[PDB]
Amino acid sequence: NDDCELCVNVACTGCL
Repeated sequence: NDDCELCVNVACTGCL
């Protein structure tokens, strides 16, 4: 989705 729910955590910090 457009909420950075596809990262390596839950803060849009460290997304692949």
